[PDB]
Amino acid sequence: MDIIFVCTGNTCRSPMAEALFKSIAEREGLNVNVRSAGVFASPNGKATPHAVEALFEKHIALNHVSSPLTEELMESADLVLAMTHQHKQIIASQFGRYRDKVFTLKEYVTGSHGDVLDPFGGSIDIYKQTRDELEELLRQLAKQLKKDRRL
Repeated sequence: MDIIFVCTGNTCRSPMAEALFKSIAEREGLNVNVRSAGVFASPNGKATPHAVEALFEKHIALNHVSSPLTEELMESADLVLAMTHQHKQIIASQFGRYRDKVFTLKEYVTGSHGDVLDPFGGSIDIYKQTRDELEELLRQLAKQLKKDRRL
């Protein structure tokens, strides 16, 4: 299926999630298409240096250019996983009637209310904590996606 990760800038959390999940998915043998976008993103932007360094440590390349979320992306996605509950709210105010496909990453994976907080402006250690937080969620996501018919 088509999965999109969404954050604010599409510079830290969602690009990290996309790169981490693509790696996990290919190991697990998952047949999914993965993208990321931001609710307040510019195009041509890049992943922040700390996000790049955090993934580089785990031998994953984060070569990323920022993309704004658009109606076209929202229509075509099978699943939209937002970092925060506020991101869900923005998605609902700016785009079409797609509530049924939009969930926070924590909601969808763990069943509980929870946000993946913005690491932007934080130290490399803040980013590495975000990376680890994402990794654990995304490993579970992979296992869960196996339970989806027509995956």
